[PDB]
Amino acid sequence: MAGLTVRDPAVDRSLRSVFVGNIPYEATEEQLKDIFSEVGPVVSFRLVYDRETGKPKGYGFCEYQDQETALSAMRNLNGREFSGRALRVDNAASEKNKEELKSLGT
Repeated sequence: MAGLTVRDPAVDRSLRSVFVGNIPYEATEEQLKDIFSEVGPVVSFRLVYDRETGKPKGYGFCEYQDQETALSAMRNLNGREFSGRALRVDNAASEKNKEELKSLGT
């Protein structure tokens, strides 16, 4: 994530954040922020939830201070055991994840 060709703040945000899934809906943004700080300083975590019911979907995004930190964090978190579950973390730069960021106002 050098950003040599990237000239869009929107893309930068999708590089700074990573898509986290397979996590408890009970876990809050503050808790998850701390949980995923082990693999780099986290700026902020955005928890995706069902606006109809208010119940978190078990998905969100974790923004790291550096894009390279986010990249490594993705690779470090993806495959890690999370409360006896396979933790899935994807690149938020993916269009399928960018659409979710749009709904988050990111």
